[PDB]
Amino acid sequence: SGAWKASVDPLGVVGSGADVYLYFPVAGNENLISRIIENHESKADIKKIVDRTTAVYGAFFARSKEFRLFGSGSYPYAFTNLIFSRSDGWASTKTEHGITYYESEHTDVSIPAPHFSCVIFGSSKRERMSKMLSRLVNPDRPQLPPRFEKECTSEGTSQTVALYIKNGGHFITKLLNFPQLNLPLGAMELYLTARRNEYLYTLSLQLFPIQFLISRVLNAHIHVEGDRLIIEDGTISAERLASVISS
Amino acid sequence: SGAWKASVDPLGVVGSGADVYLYFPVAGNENLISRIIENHESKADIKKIVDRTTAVYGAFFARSKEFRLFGSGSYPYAFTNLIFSRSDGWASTKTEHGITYYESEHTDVSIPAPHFSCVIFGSSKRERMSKMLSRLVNPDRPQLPPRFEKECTSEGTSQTVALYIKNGGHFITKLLNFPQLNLPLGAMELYLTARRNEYLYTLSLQLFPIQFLISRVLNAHIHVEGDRLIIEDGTISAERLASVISS
Repeated sequence: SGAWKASVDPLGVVGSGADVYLYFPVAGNENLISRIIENHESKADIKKIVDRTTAVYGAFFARSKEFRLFGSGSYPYAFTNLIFSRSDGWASTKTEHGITYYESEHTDVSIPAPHFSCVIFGSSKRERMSKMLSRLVNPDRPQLPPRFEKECTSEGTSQTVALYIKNGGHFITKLLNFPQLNLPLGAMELYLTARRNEYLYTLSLQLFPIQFLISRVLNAHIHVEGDRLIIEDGTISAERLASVISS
Repeated sequence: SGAWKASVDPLGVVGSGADVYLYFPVAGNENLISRIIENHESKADIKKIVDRTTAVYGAFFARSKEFRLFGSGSYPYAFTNLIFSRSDGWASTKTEHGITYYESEHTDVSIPAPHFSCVIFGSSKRERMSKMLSRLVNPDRPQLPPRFEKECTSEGTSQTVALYIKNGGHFITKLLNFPQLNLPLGAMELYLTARRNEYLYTLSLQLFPIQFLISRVLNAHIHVEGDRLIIEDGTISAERLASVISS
């Protein structure tokens, strides 16, 4: 057909209903990627993949304990077969329509067309690859905040990392250390953009004396547009940011 | 006499009733001093003074707009005359008891005995040198927080910078930028100790969901001993700390 390939919507392919959404454009973030991936065994192969990748769209589903990724890039058969023919623990099979399904113990990968990859990782309850792939024809309709949508628009335009968390509450708490004082935090948005060797950030948190005080201790700004608290144009080192992701 | 010299109490000499008290021991803080004083005209002479100085005790009085300093150190006549004979705008006179009073347009300095200096800076309303000097015989009885007293005890023991602000409220606000939302902040204590090229800090503020959250964004710790909020073993760069003092 290739008619589906006319208008692929990456967010519709990862799926609606997720707890966390990520946009990660590679260009302008190569430094950070390197820091995060400087400690691995596949560092050489991951860098070759990064060189082939424009942007990653991700979604985490807590219920089924899974991550679904859509990689926009360039993954010709020779390069994917090259990567696969090195790795251990990976198996591969070719479906009736010739598209390769790669399978690992917790991870599935397909390359349905040469410009994109679909990756599904997690528990035995993670989505079937063929189900994700069906959304190449009938995409989901996820609801995403305005600036998240902006960064995803016209792939190649943005170098901003975007993260959208439906419930800031049981994401901060239910992460690693788990006491329940039940912080009444709804939707959370986080945007990250590089400058020299630092990251400019913007954080929105769904909820002015302690406003100006925090505007001084944490970089420079505070805002209130009603429901939300907005920490704008803050700063963080590429160094600490990678330590956050390490978890 | 020299009988007064048997037990000089530096805090009693700067005076009771002040708005801010400072303890600044030189050793272990030479790096910081350098950063603060790297931009001056007297940098050479100040370093020679720093080399002669064990600890500074300070007090700021808002009402009379003055700072009173007691420097414990070694300031022999040859060295003070050396410093004075270089400087412009300074005059000197010898009192009936032979002790030298140095005078500048906004600043008075005496060396009542070779191991200490008394410095009074500020408006035309600042204390008379001879009045400060009387407290070498009849010291004031200032009231200071326990850890402030600890750092001042046994001169040479501590490398911790200690700051005590009677009213955190109109010190943060009434500094530089002055809007009045009237933050109900009473006494404030701040302690600063060097490690490699960073400063470990402890801040107490007179007033647990946002407690653990701030314990994560600002270094590592929060406490509540009743009236006070205690930010313990926090961290700051020698670099930014000097920019704070620049004001």
